[PDB]
Parts: sequence; C-alpha cells; structure tokens
Amino acid sequence: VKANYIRAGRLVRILRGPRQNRVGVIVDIVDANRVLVENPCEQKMWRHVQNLKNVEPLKFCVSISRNCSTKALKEALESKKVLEKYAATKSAVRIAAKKAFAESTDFERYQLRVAKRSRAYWARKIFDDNDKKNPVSWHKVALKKLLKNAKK
Amino acid sequence: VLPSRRSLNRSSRKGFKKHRPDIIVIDLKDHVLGRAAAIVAKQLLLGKKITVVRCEKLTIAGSEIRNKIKYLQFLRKRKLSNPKLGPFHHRSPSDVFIRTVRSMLPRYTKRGQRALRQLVAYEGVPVNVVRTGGRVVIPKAQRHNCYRNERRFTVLGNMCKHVGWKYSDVVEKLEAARIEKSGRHHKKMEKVRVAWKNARKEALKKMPQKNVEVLKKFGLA
Amino acid sequence: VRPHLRHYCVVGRETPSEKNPQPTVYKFEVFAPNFVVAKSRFWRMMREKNKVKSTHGDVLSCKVVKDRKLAARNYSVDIAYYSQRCGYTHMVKEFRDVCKAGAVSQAYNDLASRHRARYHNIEVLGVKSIPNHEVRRLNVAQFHPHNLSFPLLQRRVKAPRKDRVIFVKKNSKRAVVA
Amino acid sequence: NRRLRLRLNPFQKKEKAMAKGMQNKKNREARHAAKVVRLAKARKNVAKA
Amino acid sequence: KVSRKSPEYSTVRKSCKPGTIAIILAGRFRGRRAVILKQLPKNGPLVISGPMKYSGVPIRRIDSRYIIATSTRVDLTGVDTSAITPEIFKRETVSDERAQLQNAIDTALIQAIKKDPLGKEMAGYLHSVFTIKPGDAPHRLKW
Amino acid sequence: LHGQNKNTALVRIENVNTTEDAKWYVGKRVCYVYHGYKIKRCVRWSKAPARRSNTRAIWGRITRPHGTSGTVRVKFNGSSVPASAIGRRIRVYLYPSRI
RNA sequence: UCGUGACAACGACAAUGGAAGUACCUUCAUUUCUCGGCCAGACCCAACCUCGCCGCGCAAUUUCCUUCCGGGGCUAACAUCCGGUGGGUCACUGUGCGGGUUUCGAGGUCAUGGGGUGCGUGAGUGGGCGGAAUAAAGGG
RNA sequence: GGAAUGAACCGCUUAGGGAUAUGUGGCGUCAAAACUUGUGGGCUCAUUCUCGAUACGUGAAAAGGGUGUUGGUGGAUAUCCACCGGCCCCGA
RNA sequence: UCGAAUCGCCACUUCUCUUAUCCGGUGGGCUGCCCGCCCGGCGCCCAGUACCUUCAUUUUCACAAGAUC
Ligand SMILES: [Mg+2]
Ligand SMILES: [Mg+2]
Repeated sequence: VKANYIRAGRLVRILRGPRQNRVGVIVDIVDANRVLVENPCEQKMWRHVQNLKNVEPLKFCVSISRNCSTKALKEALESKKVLEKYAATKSAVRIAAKKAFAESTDFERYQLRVAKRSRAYWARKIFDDNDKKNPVSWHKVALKKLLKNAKK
Repeated sequence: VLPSRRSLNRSSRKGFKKHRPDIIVIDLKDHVLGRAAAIVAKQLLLGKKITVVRCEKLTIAGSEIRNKIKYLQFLRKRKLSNPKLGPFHHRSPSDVFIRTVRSMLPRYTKRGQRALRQLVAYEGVPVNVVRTGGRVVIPKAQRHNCYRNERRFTVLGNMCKHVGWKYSDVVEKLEAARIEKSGRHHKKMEKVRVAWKNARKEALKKMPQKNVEVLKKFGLA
Repeated sequence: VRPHLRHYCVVGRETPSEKNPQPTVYKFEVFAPNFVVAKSRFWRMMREKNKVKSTHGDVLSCKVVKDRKLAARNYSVDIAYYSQRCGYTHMVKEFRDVCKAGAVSQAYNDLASRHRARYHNIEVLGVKSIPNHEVRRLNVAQFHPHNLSFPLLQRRVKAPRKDRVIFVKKNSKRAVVA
Repeated sequence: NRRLRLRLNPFQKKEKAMAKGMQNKKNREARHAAKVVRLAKARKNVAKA
Repeated sequence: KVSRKSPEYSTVRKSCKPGTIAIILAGRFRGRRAVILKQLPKNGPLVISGPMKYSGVPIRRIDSRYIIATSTRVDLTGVDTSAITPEIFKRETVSDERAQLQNAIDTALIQAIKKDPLGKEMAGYLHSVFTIKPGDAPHRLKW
Repeated sequence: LHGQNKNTALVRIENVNTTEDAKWYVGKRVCYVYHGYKIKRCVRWSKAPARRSNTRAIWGRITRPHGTSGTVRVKFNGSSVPASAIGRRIRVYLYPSRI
C-alpha cells in the first residue's frame, strides 16, 4: 500500500546478474514482467531488457516521456542531478562499503581493526565515567543498594 | 538425564561447575510444516543440535476442515487384532512435528535414532530457554515467502485442539505471562542501551583523528 | 538473446531436368531453434504444396534475418495447430514484445500452456508489428496509455547466490548456519 | 605434444607464425579498416549501374 | 638462460620475494608474521626472520608451501644477508655466534622498516597475529 | 541407489556454498581427529614426551569439488575413513598454499 | 554333544554371509638397529589431463541505422504505425576456428614411470638438452 | 545399472583392479545431485478410499452434464447470441 | 582413578507485531507526485594507536606440545 511505483523515469537498482548493484532509469514498459533500462552516464548500461523480479525501485524519479532518446534522458539526469543525490543516501554508502572491504589488501584490514579497537576503548572509558555518577549498570545499581545497608 | 551421585562426585573432584553444548534455537512461528521439517532433518544428519519452540504456530496450506479430515483418516488406521501394538496417533503440536521429522530420517538404523535424539520440541517458549540467547528463523520456509496471499491456511494449534489436544488453554495462558514479563524487562534496560549508544557517539571526538578517517572510508562512522 | 526460435529465411528450388528446365525459385520464412530444423520445415512445406521432395531439390540459401531496434511494440500472430478431436484450428493472437522472434516464442509457449499443443503440430502463418488503436484485445491495450504506473507487491526476493544462508537471526541479518 | 606435432608435420612452425601475425594488434586493426572501405566502395559502384 | 645445474636456478612462486611479509601457517609459530630474507643456494627453503623483538620469530628455514605471501614489502637493499648460509643450520640454550648473527640482522632489519613512511604502522602490523574466526571465509579474501 | 563406495568421502565445509569457492580448496590437507583407549606411538614420541596421549588422527587430501554447492571429494591416503566419523568434525588446513 | 576357569561383548531386525575400515588382542612370519627393504613432507624430469587470459576467417552483421517531409495517432506535444527524401566508413547476438620456445598467468596425478645426472656400456633425441647464427622464407 | 517391488520393459551386455566420461533414470528429506537453480512463461484449489504427480501397466473408468475459471471461431450493438478447446468438478 | 574427541561470548544478542508493509517513526500541499519534521555489540596480541619491550636449539608439515569442561 506504500511503494515506489514503476513508471517511465523511475530510478531502479539491479539485484543480480552481470549488472548487480548498478543504477539505471526505466525508459519503457513492455508487459507485466519486463521493462527497458538505460543509464547514459555510466559504463555499460545501454538500453536493454530487464525482468521486473530483478530490480528494486528507488525514491528518485525523473520527468521524461516513454521511449525517450538517450540525449533527452541525458539532459534530464544532469538538470535534476539525482545520481548525486542517490550517492549520498545511506543505502548507497553501505553498498560501497561492502565493496571496499571485498577489495582490501589485508594491511588496510589491520588498519580497520586498529580503528575499531580504538573506538571501542574510548567508548568503554566514557561509559565508565558517566556510570560512576548516575548509576546505570547492574554492578553500580547493586553497589548503591548494598551501601544502603549501612546500619552496622 | 538427572545427574547421579557418581557424576556429582566426579565434577566436584575436578572442579567443574557448568557446561552448555552448542545448540541452535529455532522459532517456528509462521513456518511451513513440510519445508521446515525437511531442512531440519538434513541439518540433524550433519550433526547439529536443534531445539524448536512455538510449535503450535506452524502452518499448513489449505482450509482447516480439509486438514482436520486428513488427520481423522490417519486416526482410523489401527491394528485390528491388538490396537495397543498399532500405530500411535499423537495429538500435541510438538509430537506432530517430531513424527513428521522422523518420517524424513533413516529411523531403523542407529545413525537415524541418534539424529532424532538430538531434537527437542516445545509449545511456546519455556522458562529454561528464554535466557539462552537469540532465536533464529528459516527464510526458505517462512509463510510470507511460500504462500500466495489469497490462499487459506491452517494453524497447527487450532487443528490439534479439535482432534484431542487438551492443553491449548494452558499454553495460551503461559504465553500471555511470558510476553508481559519479557516486555517489562525490555522496557527496563533501555537506559543502559541508550547510554551505550551515546558513548559511541561521544567517541569519534576523543579518539585519534587518523582512525576516524579510516572508519569513514569503510562506512562505519 | 533470450528467445529460442530464431528467425530464418530459406531459399530453394527443384533440381533442373529436361522436362522442367529453369524451375521456379521459392522463398520461405520459418521460426526454428537451429538451421537444421529450419531446412526440415522448408522441405515439408515444399512437398505438401509443390510436390517437390528434398531428394530432387537444392537449397540456395539459409540465413538469419535481422530485426529492428529495441522498443515496446504490439505484435499480431496468426497461428494454426492440429488435434485429433477438432482437426485444424486457426486463430489470431496479440502480444507485447520487442522483436518478432520473441513474440513467436511467446505464442508457442502460450499454446502449449492453454491448449497442450507441441512444436511439430503448430504452423505459423505470419507475424506483424501493428500500431496502437488497432488492437482488439483489452489485456494488451491496457499497456498503451501514457502516465501508466503500478506498484510491485507480493515480492519474492532472493539474495545473490554467493550470500544465501540457511539459518538467520530473527531481529538482524547475522547468519547462523551457512 | 609439441615435439610429436612437429615430427608429424614439419610445416607447423610457419603455420603457427601466420596465426600469431593474424592476432597482432596493429595489423588486425588495419585489416578491419581496409575491409570496411573495400566493401563500401564496391557497394556504391554496383548501385551506380 | 639460467641452467638447472647453476646454484642461482630456482622455481618459487613470484609472490615470495626478499622483503615480503608472510603469515606462518604451521609449526610452533602458527599465525605470526615475519619477513622473508633470502632463499638457500640450491632450490632450497626460504630463510625467514620476523624481527624477533617484534613477533618473536628467530632466524629459521621454512618451506614456501607453508606461508601466505602478502603484498606488503619492505625494501631490503641495505641488509646484506650475506652471512646467512646453509652451514649455520647444518650444525646440530642458544649459541654465542648465533646470537651475534641474529642481533646484527635484526638491527639492520629494524632500521630498514623504520625507513618506510608507514614505519610505525608496519611495526604494529608485525605484532599482530592471524586467526580464523567463526564465520570467516579465507577463500574470498585478497591478501 | 545401488550402494556406496568407501574409497571416496564427501565433506561439507562452512561458508563455501559454491563450486568456484570449492575450487580454492583443491589439494588442501585434511584430518579426522578421534581418540583410542590406551597410549600408542606417535610422531615425536621421544623428542616431545608431552605429546603422548590417546588422541589419534587420520590424514587425507581434497581431490575435486562435488556438485554445485561447495561439497568436496576427499581421499584418505591409501585407506578409508571409518564410518564412525559420519557426522563428526573434519579439520581442513590452509596448506599447501598457492597464495 | 556336554561340564568347568578365564575372557569378549551383546537390546528388541532369527541367525549365517559380502565389502571396506577401526578398537582391543595375538606374538605367527619378515625386515632393521648407525645404517634401515619403515612413516611422512617438499623439490626435479618425462607423459597425460585441467584452468585463466588474448584472439581470428566468412555480405552472418541492409526485412537494418540516421535526417527531413506528408499521412495517422495521443495529449500541447513526443511515441507505437504507413509512404516516401537524402545519407549511410565500451555490445549488435549466426557460422567455422586458433594462441607458450629469439618463449602468452597458473594447476593436478595417495590416479603413471624415474638412476630421480649420480656412472664406468644402465642408449636425456628435445622448437624443450648442447653450439652456431641473427628476418634466413612465408604471411597481412 | 534404472522403472519403489516383478523371468520377458528401458539402458547395457559381463577376465582382476584404478582414473576420466556417459546411457536409461534423476537433483525437498529418506537418498548421491539445483545447501528448494533461472536475473522463464502460463494453467489448477479438488470435505471421510481424503486433487494430481515415472511409459509397458486397461497394474481404474464411460455415455451425459457445469453461470467454476482460462482461451478461440462466426454473427449482431454502442454489451448480446451460437459453436469449439485447456485444467478442475458431478456422474464414481 | 581421567590419557582422551568438541575450539565465540555478552546482565548492548537474550521482548512483541507486520510483508497489500511509512524497510526507524511521523506531518503537509496539489489519483499520484511533490515538500517536510523527530530520533546487534564486542572479540583477532601494549587495558591501547604511542611505537617502549621477553620470546630462539621445539634448528622445514605432523591432534594446539595450548585452552575450555
Ligand atoms: Mg635450441
Ligand atoms: Mg543429498
């Protein structure tokens, strides 16, 4: 009941196959199962057929006509600059992060471990000083209750 | 399964306190009965220890009357000479699931009998498994991935109630108490969860800047 | 790329003799998986229409026809099939596709599903790219209007084969087994 | 097997050298361009007839 | 042009070069990092010595099939490694001349490491150990 | 369906699930670890007396992938692995390394 | 066929049998003890068998591509479609095939034989080992 | 070696053994193979001998019906009539 | 008495519901589009990102010769 509609100008992300995780624009609808996709500004991504089970619709949409030329599509993309807006989305960031880890060189993997350990160390220290006052953890709450047993 | 005195003396001599083997706990709510059993049977044969809970929420395709008639036809089969030797018709949902899994195993060999002994089935979530860790699901046997929305299905608990199961009300009362108890505790322990999230955000401002740049590049912070 | 039943054009004639020098040259269109099947269909039609058998004939050419560019179109296919109960049935169907070969491949799969007719009991009479405002089928003409849009519901999504799992945690994406 | 192939056919060395020249990058691009020109020119002249 | 009879002849994979950083896969030093120094005269084993004050691995021989050669390389032009010879291992509580050789090699190796722009990160990298955690897939990595 | 051949064994490895993944493990050494009931001879029985135990191991190697889902075929040197190992743990080492 | 002492274990598939291992015995046969006819691992040569990467021939690629005008159609257009006009010198989906020695990045053989260049009558045959030479004839 | 089971069906026909590849038949579990393959189309919902699902194997079924649903053909008018198929249902 | 096989753990996971569903929640403007607003973790070798310090002769693989119970 809440979904991004399939229409001319809607941006989609490919799920599987050779063009996995690429972004294209729907330029035409043939039937209930297939569409035509093109991305002028990216390598590969010429006009081709795609099954509707292999795409995911995004929030962004361009204002073009059905079966528009690759030129008019190009200016429409440039004017709206939706490609830049999609790149700044959280979901796009996660996909790029997953790729960078797959192409790491095992020395940057060590660097990532050092950075994650440094952040965890500082979080533990900050949490501890904020727990000495205003007890939150189980041991500080229990200690306060036990210190209340001071009638001896 | 209750330890004898011999086990108690041996553990005391060697200073052993507690031990928990590797066990996977599966929440079977809104899972297809046949597809869940087939996946569980293969994993048992590969040497896994599996405990399933909420067996009364398993689903079978078709109307309730169709599945009720199917069970009654099974109940009619018995050894005429001596029914106490004939096939046994268990009525609880957990017993129905165990029978289904047993039919997908080499049950007449020691290897098959050992695999069946590694499975424990429950109705609801008993008190001894509540605090054991996070439960898992099987995406290839989930209802929203298997049935078309317009078809009619049957909940196993409702089917068993009308063919002989006598503890449907008992299980319902126990489940209501567990949701209340767990919900209260999860509403508690939110101040600690918020405090931990705030500490991580307070970090990246005291930690070294070079390590912060690395985290940004890998999309972690 | 996807469709089977490529588009073939076969040109042949009868071997000249001293009763019939310079025989007529015929041209035939057929949709077949490969050219060996395409030539087999050509000689069947030549025998049942001109009394010329493959033993007394030659094949001059057998190539693949190139289609137009990629676009959404309406295709009209007039087709016939045989069954023992009813004999020969002739019909005209319409499909949405991007090429002639795709539309004919659709028709063959559609006839198998709806009438249980196999490949060798089917004859194709023609395929044409017809404009809008000339389609008599509502299920095809509903894709014509501009501003057409619809949502995707009841999706069955699957992970890439490299990342499929068996058991997964209930409140996260962390895999447990596999 | 290389020595058995040469033993059975002493022309193998020159046959393979032709294939390597066929695969060479500069020669194959010139051959592609020359073929297009030759075919196009004959098409225009035949039409003008 | 190198003949099989010549000592300089060798058939080892191109990733295993002097100055390469490798992960030990088997033995008492499994999971630790080290630096490849040279290869023995004939087609023999490699000689590895991760800076012993860094990883704890002394001068040793190792087979090329029991190390994973990473892409991190430290320039080794300064270190001569001429004293390394098959006779030191041939001889069958460490000895004085063995300790002196180890100290001389370690001093040159440490200076060469510090010469690299990422010298401090390299020193920490050599301290780290490698292990297979539950849920890891070494076949998907790049090294 | 006719029966089994005990000269080849099938091993399922965690997090492989693909033929291209199983090709990375061709030629790697594997072993099955179990225990007996009295101490017998072992490697370095004299040099390292701390190794003496009831523990035993049977070694083998990976030959080729099996199926399309990451299963591999293993041959255990010159003999079969005992059938009491069906469903138990198998160690897959990372040597000999091609990387 | 039966008794006894010691031992081996064993649910309920009637027992018996076949194949392949293993756990405990046996001390039966053979070999070795400063070299071993034992157990592993890696390396080299030949042979056979795989994988990566790079390519070619052929009017197969014109029932085609592009520009314009005239219909027609939709909404204000554009588009699907029909006639023509003028141009046509990163993938274009058929069919036959190649590539490591003045070298085109690897792997497997516990599924083969080696003396594993030692050597003295135990026959490295190699575009691959030696020693001469430098575009030698044969292609676009 | 396959069709669960079967003298005659399907494949193949046989000295003692390894490696490689196929035939018939298969790839949810039993049970090796799609850890439930496709980034392929349609059709079907079946209440007490319980919808259907490997030929030979009749080794389970007819005439006659259905405003169940999904396709065609020929006529009329800005939707109506007649006829013919597919799966399912009654006859059972 | 026992030499044994197993090799992630958490009092941030260890509550609930949905998939014709604001995929964290939640408003407005003119079908559908547009514009807003508020908010799993650690673990892999310095108890922490500084570059200080012990490792050997167990001298090239062998059940981790070490842990847990
Ligand atoms: Mg030479
Ligand atoms: Mg299987």
